[PDB]
Amino acid sequence: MDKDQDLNALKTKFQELRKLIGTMPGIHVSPEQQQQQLHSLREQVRTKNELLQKYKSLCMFE
Amino acid sequence: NHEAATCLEDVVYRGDMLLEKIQSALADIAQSQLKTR
Repeated sequence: MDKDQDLNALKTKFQELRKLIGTMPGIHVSPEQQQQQLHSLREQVRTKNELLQKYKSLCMFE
Repeated sequence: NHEAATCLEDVVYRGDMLLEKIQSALADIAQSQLKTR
């Protein structure tokens, strides 16, 4: 534009929208703890799957 | 009647062993779910 109207207003509006979208997400803290919790949840799900599988193996009742 | 009582006692021992094993399995499952949570 200046190499030789309300662009700043639109830029500020877009920045406010981006900030609102970022705050709407929810993840405030860094994604390190999020990934740690995701790995813990994956380990818990694996443990639950292994338990459910072992439960259907030992079938010695009458 | 003594033979019937002996058979009932054998069945009761079998059922008590089965119930003990089921309780052990339930406690194990509970402890696993607790430690994994």
